[PDB]
Amino acid sequence: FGSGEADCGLRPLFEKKSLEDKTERELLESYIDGR
Amino acid sequence: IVEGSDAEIGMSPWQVMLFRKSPQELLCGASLISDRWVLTAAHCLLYPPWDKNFTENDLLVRIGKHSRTRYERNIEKISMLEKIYIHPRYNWRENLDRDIALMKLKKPVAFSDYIHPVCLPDRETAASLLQAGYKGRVTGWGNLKETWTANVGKGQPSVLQVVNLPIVERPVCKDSTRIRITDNMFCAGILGDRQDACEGDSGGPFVMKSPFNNRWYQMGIVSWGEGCGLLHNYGFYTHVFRLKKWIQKVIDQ
Ligand SMILES: *[C@@H]1O[C@H](CO)[C@@H](O)[C@H](O)[C@H]1NC(C)=O
Repeated sequence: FGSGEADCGLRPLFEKKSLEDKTERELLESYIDGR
Repeated sequence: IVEGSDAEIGMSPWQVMLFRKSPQELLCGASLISDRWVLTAAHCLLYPPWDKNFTENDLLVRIGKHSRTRYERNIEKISMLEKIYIHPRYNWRENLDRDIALMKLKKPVAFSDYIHPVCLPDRETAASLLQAGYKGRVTGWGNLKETWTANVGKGQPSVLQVVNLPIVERPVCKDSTRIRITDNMFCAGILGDRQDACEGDSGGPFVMKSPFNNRWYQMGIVSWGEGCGLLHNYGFYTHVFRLKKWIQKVIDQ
């Protein structure tokens, strides 16, 4: 596979800095309101 | 992408641009799944009805990019391909069933603030997240305005585009198209809304952020649409978890 697996999916400029992007809230809202 | 918006810097650091050497053109999107492996749609590499059948020598992937056209010195990395792997039961003749392909980089890429791999779903993540009404996110450099007669769209973006779209119920997907849909596909979009991924977005990722561990998971690959950005239908996506055993097979071997 090579490196990447353990640290996958965590963005250096967002998750790793406890910063959220401008529209990820919409994704989380859809989990609670979408069904 | 129709009716999306500009990606933020580093918003999608797994986004890969599949690029044609000669002539120089954007071909497709793709995704970075490790320092070595890139995931895309089979139809971006092989589609006989369009005289498409690319060797490894024809293409180069560009990683870490934001601008569609500008060389992003010391940010973007340009990698050449060792080997292409197309799903052996890929069905281009009928419906694009199993529209998945892997590319092995000749040389592992270095991760940075702008380059980082996306996660692949396991079974639990797929059972939790891939449900009708839940939204994932698509990104790409595909065209911006709706087209009826082709999935290309019109108008090229200057910067990577992003749009969030909800997963649609399987019976609804099926009623929305005369093309036979399979368990290896799912569809996404809002009826009455133009938000859509176009042809130039093909091969790029449909990703979801897990509410449990904050990691982003690639649930789909932009596979096909009838038109782009139309009000009456949805776009179709390769179901990545359902083809995960093939992915793991290729990687292990
Ligand atoms: C693609 O590459 C060449 C044709 O020029 C040949 O090795 C192979 O059979 C081709 N495959 C398809 C699907 O045309």
